[PDB]
Amino acid sequence: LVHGGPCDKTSHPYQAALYTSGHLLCGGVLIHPLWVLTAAHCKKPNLQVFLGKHNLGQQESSQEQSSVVRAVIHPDYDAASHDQDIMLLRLARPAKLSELIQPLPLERDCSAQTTSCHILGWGKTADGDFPDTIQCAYIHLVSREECEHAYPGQITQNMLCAGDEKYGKDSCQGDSGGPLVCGDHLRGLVSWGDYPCGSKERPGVYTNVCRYTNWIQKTIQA
Ligand SMILES: N=C(N)c1ccc(NCc2ncc(-c3ccccc3)[nH]2)cc1OCc1cccnc1
Repeated sequence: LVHGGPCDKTSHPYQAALYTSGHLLCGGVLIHPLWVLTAAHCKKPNLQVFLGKHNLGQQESSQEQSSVVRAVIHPDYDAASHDQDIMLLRLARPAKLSELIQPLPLERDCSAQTTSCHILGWGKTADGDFPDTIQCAYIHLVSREECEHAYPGQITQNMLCAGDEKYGKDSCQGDSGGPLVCGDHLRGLVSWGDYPCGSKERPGVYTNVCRYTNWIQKTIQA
């Protein structure tokens, strides 16, 4: 996450850190004590989910760890175009909820109003390093027509765009699968965007969570 700052340690209880090979790979969102929602491009072997993390460089009293039982990628995910970039992870152990570990409710309304949003993650910052402390930024939803011109032929109905025209606040590598929060609801998941990270010119592209209500329900009930 570029051009942001450290989060208030009590503001992100839904945030998950996804590790493979001992390093941070992706973010994720706790949506149910047994499930974390992330991007399908985060599928890697032996994912380890960390809940209640703020600083990755220190052992915290709030942190919980879980292996993944199964990873459920959306049947229509297209890695070439990033279309339907969503995956459900079933936790081996139900998340022990606290004031620092809580699920985030999903936005089910695709017409939903709220344009003022926020992003968070442990992805690459402006200096190019991977921060130990989670980063936050307030960003705004970018209209469908405007995102379509930034990335011609690349934006589907399963994607939402968001960014910051003023300073370029944007998600980055490592933020993938993290949340786009609008009106205290999960509106999107970090999917892709511009290279290098920064949304001054072209906005960040997010998986449109409202489109997956049925599939998320059906997966959780399976
Ligand atoms: N600028 C952004 N808002 C942004 C946010 C997240 C990501 N995630 C990386 C990522 N998305 C999709 C894939 C992927 C999919 C299929 C197969 C292999 C890989 N990888 C990338 C972003 O911008 C591009 C970018 C690329 C590399 C380094 N920095 C930024």
